[PDB]
Amino acid sequence: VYDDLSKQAVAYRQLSLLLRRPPGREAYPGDVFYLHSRLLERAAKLSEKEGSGSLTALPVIETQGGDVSAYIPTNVISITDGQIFLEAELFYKGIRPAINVGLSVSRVGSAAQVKALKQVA
Amino acid sequence: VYDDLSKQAVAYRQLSLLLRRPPGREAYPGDVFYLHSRLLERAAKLSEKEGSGSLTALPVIETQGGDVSAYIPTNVISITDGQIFLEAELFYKGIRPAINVGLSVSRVGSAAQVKALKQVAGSLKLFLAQYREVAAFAQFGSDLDASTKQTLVRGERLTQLLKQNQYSPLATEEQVPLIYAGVNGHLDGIELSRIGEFESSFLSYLKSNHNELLTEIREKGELSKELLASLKSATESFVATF
Amino acid sequence: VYDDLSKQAVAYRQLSLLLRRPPGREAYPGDVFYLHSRLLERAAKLSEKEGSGSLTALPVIETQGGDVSAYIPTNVISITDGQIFLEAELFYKGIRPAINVGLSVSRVGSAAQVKALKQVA
Amino acid sequence: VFIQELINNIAKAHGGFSVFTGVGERTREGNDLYREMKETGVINLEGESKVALVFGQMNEPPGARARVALTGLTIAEYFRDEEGQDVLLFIDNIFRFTQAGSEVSALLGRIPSAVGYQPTLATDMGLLQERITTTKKGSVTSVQAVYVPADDLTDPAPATTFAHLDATTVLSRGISELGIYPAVDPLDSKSRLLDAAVVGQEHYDVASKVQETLQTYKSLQDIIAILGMDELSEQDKLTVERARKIQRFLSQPFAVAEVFTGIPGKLVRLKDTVASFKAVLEGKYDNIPEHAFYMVGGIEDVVAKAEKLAAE
Amino acid sequence: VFIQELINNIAKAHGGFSVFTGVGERTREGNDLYREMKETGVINLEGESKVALVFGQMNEPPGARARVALTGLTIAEYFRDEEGQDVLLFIDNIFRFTQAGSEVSALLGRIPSAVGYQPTLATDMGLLQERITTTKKGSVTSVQAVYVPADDLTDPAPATTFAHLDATTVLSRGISELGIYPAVDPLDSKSRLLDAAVVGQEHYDVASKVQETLQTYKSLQDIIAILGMDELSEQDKLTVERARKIQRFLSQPFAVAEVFTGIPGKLVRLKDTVASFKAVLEGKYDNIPEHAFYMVGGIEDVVAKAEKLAAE
Amino acid sequence: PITGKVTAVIGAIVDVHFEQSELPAILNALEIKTPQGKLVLEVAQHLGENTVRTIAMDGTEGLVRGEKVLDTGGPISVPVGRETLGRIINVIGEPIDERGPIKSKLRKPIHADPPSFAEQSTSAEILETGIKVVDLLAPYARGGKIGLFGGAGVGKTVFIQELINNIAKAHGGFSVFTGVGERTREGNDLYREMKETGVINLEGESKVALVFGQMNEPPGARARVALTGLTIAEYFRDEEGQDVLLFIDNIFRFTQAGSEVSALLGRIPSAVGYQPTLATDMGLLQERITTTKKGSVTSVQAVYVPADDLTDPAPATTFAHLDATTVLSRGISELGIYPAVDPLDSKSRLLDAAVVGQEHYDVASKVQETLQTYKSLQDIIAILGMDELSEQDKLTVERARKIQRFLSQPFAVAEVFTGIPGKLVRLKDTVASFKAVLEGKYDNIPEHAFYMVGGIEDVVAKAEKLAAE
Amino acid sequence: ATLKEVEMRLKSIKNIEKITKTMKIVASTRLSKAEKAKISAKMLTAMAQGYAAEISARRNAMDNASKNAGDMINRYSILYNRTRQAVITNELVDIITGAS
Ligand SMILES: CCC[C@H](O)[C@@H](C)C(=O)NC/C=C\C[C@@H](C)[C@@H](O)[C@H](C)[C@@H]1C/C=C\C[C@H](C)[C@H](O)Cc2cc(OC)cc(O)c2C(=O)O1
Ligand SMILES: Nc1ncnc2c1ncn2[C@@H]1O[C@H](COP(=O)(O)OP(=O)(O)OP(=O)(O)O)[C@@H](O)[C@H]1O
Ligand SMILES: Nc1ncnc2c1ncn2[C@@H]1O[C@H](COP(=O)(O)OP(=O)(O)OP(=O)(O)O)[C@@H](O)[C@H]1O
Repeated sequence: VYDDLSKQAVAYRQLSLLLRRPPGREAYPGDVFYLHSRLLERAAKLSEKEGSGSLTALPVIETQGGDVSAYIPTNVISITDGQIFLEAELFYKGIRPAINVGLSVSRVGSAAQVKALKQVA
Repeated sequence: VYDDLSKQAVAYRQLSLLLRRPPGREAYPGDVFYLHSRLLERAAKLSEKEGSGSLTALPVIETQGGDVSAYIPTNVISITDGQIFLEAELFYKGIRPAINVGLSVSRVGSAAQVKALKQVAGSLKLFLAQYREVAAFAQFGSDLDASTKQTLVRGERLTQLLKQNQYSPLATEEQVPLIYAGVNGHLDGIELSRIGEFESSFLSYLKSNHNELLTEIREKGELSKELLASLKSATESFVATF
Repeated sequence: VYDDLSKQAVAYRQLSLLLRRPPGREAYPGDVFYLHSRLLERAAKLSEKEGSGSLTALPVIETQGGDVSAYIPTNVISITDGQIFLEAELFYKGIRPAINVGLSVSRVGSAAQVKALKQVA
Repeated sequence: VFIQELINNIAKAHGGFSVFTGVGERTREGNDLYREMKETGVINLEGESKVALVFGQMNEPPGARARVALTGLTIAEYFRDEEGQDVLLFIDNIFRFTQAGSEVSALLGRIPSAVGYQPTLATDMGLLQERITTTKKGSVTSVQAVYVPADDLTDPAPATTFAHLDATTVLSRGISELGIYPAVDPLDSKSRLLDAAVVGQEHYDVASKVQETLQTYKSLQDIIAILGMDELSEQDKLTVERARKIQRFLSQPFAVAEVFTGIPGKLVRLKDTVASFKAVLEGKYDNIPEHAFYMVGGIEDVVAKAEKLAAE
Repeated sequence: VFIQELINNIAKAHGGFSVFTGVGERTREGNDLYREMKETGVINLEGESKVALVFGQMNEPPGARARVALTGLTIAEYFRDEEGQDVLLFIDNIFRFTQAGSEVSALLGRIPSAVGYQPTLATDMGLLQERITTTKKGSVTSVQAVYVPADDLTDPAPATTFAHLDATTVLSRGISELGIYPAVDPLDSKSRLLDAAVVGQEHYDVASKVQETLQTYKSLQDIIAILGMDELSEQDKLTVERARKIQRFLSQPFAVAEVFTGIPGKLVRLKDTVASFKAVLEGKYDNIPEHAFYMVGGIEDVVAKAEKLAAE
Repeated sequence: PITGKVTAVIGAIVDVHFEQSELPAILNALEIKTPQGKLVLEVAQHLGENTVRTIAMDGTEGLVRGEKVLDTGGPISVPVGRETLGRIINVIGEPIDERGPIKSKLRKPIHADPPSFAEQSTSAEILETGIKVVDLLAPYARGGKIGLFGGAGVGKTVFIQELINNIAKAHGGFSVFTGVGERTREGNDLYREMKETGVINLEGESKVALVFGQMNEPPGARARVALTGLTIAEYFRDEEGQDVLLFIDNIFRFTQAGSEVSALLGRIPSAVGYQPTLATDMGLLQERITTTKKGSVTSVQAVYVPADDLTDPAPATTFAHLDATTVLSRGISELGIYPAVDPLDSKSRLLDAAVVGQEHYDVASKVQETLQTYKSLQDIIAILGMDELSEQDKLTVERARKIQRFLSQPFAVAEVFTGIPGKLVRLKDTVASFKAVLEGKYDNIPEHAFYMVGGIEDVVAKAEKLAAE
Repeated sequence: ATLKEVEMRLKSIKNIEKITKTMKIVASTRLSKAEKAKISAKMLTAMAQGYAAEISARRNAMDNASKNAGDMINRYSILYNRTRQAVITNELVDIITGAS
């Protein structure tokens, strides 16, 4: 679990400015994508020849005002095989964990769902 | 025709940044206005002393997101003598070639307009301006006043007349009879879907039956009062048949 | 009376940008607040040990479109001890001197009002 | 998903060699594509294969992502020129070629342009993108996914890429959030081939009337929001209803979408599409509910689904 | 004015010491605070004093306005760790520390972040703001005012500060222009402690129903602006009338600001507040005019004022 | 002489090295003899190592390093006095009308200090324009700056030509017109119009001198053409003792050219791209336009507003200088009221009883109230119909339409195509005429007796002739 | 707000203001018809008065709505100008800081 990748991106923006590298979009450095992508591509399921091991990643992103269109949110959405989207309206209406069932989707975990739970759901 | 001055400005920005010249408002150099004004001021009409030749320019600009206030659009709008604005909203409402007549304006060419066409278009521009003001009544066309109803009828028929198929330009002898019929109101009784079929049918009627009329319009370039009477009679006869 | 501190701020922006100082908000330099506050802090009422003297200041500001939320207005509002706001709508309605009674306030001068005026107002 | 549907529909029927280039897509999407292509017989390890795969995914340094597209092009160009074939070239996230150029640009020492992109963006892209053309030696059909970095089509990479393409299929987030899949925006997706000389007058007229209907419904959105549909005229009420039918009818289940939609995927022929939308424009089905049009494979499916809801 | 009301209500009720740091605010405000501290008796020049004062006001150079917060914090940390006391640390305008960091950074010649702020803005704030924590040795409460330039809450310094705070109170110019003092935005202000396990279920319920009512009113306010309240449903008309009463009732006369309001100051107990707002949510007082709710110290005062208005 | 080699050439920016170690001062003019004509450089910076940086008044294509430059020993200096009248001059003071040399006795440097504070006139004064709607409702400030607003087709050029004519007739002072970044088409059309109107007369006496800088000129030229025109007007003020007019065909183009020059120099841009010197550049142009002991220069300036955003820094900086504003607008011309001045949106700082006097201020205030009340009712009186109003309000509407027609005037420059003889109406006659109309003394005369007429005596004569008709 | 958001919002409010002014005019024509019916009927007299009253109330409400929309269009025009200026200057500051 990375409880904020956005705070890493802020720290890397600072470090890039101290290295006197020019900022790009939203003043983040241009390779702020490459920073997260080469991180998250390390989460994988290996083949039996590679010993069947696995690493699962749960990156966390802070949206501003729920704006999933912002640069860092959409960058990470373009890497993460899906998202769980947690909605302030549901949360403050007391529906917790407040998972928005429309905007949350798992692109690959439906193959890995428990069969009994798929059958009943 | 400079079929995109925005891509020239982008190429000159590439040059300037790689030559490490200081960037400006959108990293374009400070003299990108000087670039386009130096290009465009070469279009001119010469005097008889200079052989009376002319060069006409049509620059093209791609406004990103319709932003006419971007830097290069602002510069070329300020350098040019007039603007033809095309809109995707109009294009998808089927108004093609999609010219926004409200924004499009020609500072100088109104003096150059063909006199026969100017005689009819003077009414057309007013009827269109009224239609654009009254158009919001079209959503609620019950219990209209007769004046707004008639404004919607003319405005719709004129708008449906101004659309035109790609690669099918019309001679002025073919344009003035159609706009005359539209502005005078001979199309007010015709179903709006038919108006397009009216165009090809009425031209065909004029070309075969009244070729001397179209010839005189073309050769003189102006509609005499005799020619306006003749065109009225021919238009009323066609509509009576149509 | 500083009959336009906005024009002093504009002159300081010119001087700072010709010095290649980094532009900040509205391209004003970051220390434009320090420019006005070190000025307006010099207006003071001294104690009787210091001879009781005083300097009163009236800075003046132009708000484009009446925007009191602009950068230089909010800076000087944050330095001064109140404001007199003159409303263009009132001035053109012929209400002159056009003091807007809601948006103007004296944050310290209420103790200095003439007591007879305090009584009758 | 749209590219994988196009691969399923075309790349097995194409009858000529193909190249797929992943440029900064996921390594997982490449492994899934390779499994699919290996099981659908497009790749036969003990036989003949019809597709070549080139990958430079988002784990790779920017120097690699800036050059893998040229490798894919070079293989496709060898098939076009040397074999003389008709070749089908897929590129996933060609935007990643442009972005990697920006990532190196500042280290090369270039002054960044409008929003930090390299100055050479338009000419680097034009040098890449002009090799993909069809020639007298042979044809290349090319399908390219273009990422849009904040859903803004005015970003210099999308905006420049639009100038290079014969057909543009703008997908939009809003339409996908309405659950309309494949989420193609019926307006601002466009093609050079939509000519009555090419599609025929009947197709051109149906597509035109569809786009006028959808633009009308898009215009009425303000008064439907503030004043409600009760303010509309009867002709506007009819147009809004028919536009909402057409808008759902453009939705379609794909086979890969069967995992996400639960509905078996369907292919709709072009003639069947034109006939179906013509009949809907004729008002032939103004009595059928809008949901009978959602996720169906043509107007026969609309009628069958309407019968199913009526039986329910 | 809010900080001075908090100082009056809390600071002499608090059992331990206090520290006040003025960073880049008016030297007048510091002299008035020092006089008010002597008059109230939190400072005795011939006796024991409960508060230490540290000042580096807006007349000071940027280096001093940058470092003075660290002096105040070092004194607070000494009381927390060495004395073991519970401290409350006030910092009037911590934004002036951040802005001073930008000013020196501009002279240092670093490449700026965002709207010209220094790089290290985030780590600068972290190094200051992490020292303020409570520890096992002693508690440190702190109340920090944060100026917001041009009222832009998106400004990097506010947005950086929001990450560090357990409770945030947002004061809105629009609310203050309505004459609703203390100008707190009821929806943007939030707290970690608004948890039914902490406040109790009754308080959490009342707060949630107030927030939902005000959010509904905010959602209506542009329809109401165009069409007036008559276009609303009866449920909406009731919800908006009660939302107006509620937001008007969140106003309160502060004792330090009676010079500006004429009404003497009120303290309202927490229990009395929760009972008052629950009784308002029950509709029990829907017959009372909105003016009776404005600028009063709880529901018994609302009833007294309503009686005075009805007699008048 | 002081002479130096070219050492760098980067667009419009040229660096020159003066190995004589006597560098030209900033703003000095240097000249290069190109194969055609000459190229003038204005010095902008001293770089060190005997090297100056300069901005080019003409295209730099064909320059070589080691090209030879002469220091002319001062700023750009332009011919002045009578010889300028009726002639077209470029930024560097060459004739571009092809009528040969200007052969004036004097040249004056285009960079000069404003009059000192002791030199300033201590009180405001009205320049009577001879135009009723201006002289009543937005009086022009003698020695002041006046902004001119509106689109195309509103009649700006005929209004400007009538201002030139009226000030030449009533005050004897000449005019200068400077076109800054103008369209060369529109400059040609202006020169032709001015010859047809006869304010330029190639065989006779000309009333206006013309200065032009073209969009195709480099930004340094477009930036300096305003100073050339100002320097000619200043010479007529300082040494003929005249009350001069100076027309600036767009002051926004001057701002924009200064912004381009600043960007090419490599200065950091400011509020929204404009040069950081925007305010001091404008102040250095504008506050040379003033009254002195010898005379005045009054300036009429055409204020383009970049996006109709009156809050844009170039408008906001210009507006600080304007003493009056005249709005020409399409609607007033659609009623057929020429000169199409908007009588309510036009305003003057000098319309105050101390400057004008109480009688003028009262008449103008009553006119403004009458027109504003008529415009406020004009929608509801159309909704209810003209009878659906108080007889007092209906009477004020009769006055308002009669006054609104009375604000039309026949211009003598118009006479060449309108045919009706033009008339110049004095300020006192205008005030008296509108007072008498506001007193109701002519409530019986029909409103069309007030259209296109030169005062109330002419209103009476027109009513008598039209009644005899 | 981003410049396109405030531009789209402003365009929508201008559209609504035209719509409500036209609904005002249509209500005035319906009010002339209702006045004719009201006088001719002077239960039928009840509906003729109630109809004339409803049409007059709709005309008044649409006048108020158009005036409110006009004021909101003024406010959004000012916010649009300020957002345009802020965007231009912030992007140019970002370009300059990238060039440094
Ligand atoms: C340029 C920046 C502007 C900036 O946005 C503004 C905040 C600023 O900078 N300075 C103004 C600060 C304080 C002045 C107030 C004390 C007070 O003088 C005025 C009149 C306010 C005006 C507000 C509403 C009127 C309404 C009838 C109210 O209800 C009146 C009212 C009644 C009341 O009952 C005792 C108590 C009150 O405080 C108020 C009230 O707030 O009115
Ligand atoms: N045609 C479709 N039918 C059903 N669901 C779809 C369809 N297209 C997309 N989706 C949904 O959208 C999700 C994302 O699809 P996809 O991976 O094709 O997106 P993308 O544009 O390539 O995204 P990225 O930028 O992350 O690569 C899919 O997992 C599925 O949930
Ligand atoms: N609760 C309140 N009751 C009455 N008046 C108040 C209240 N809060 C603020 N005001 C009034 O609003 C203004 C508040 O000034 P104050 O010094 O508290 O503001 P601030 O946010 O600290 O400003 P600055 O940025 O200048 O430091 C004064 O006019 C005060 O009269």
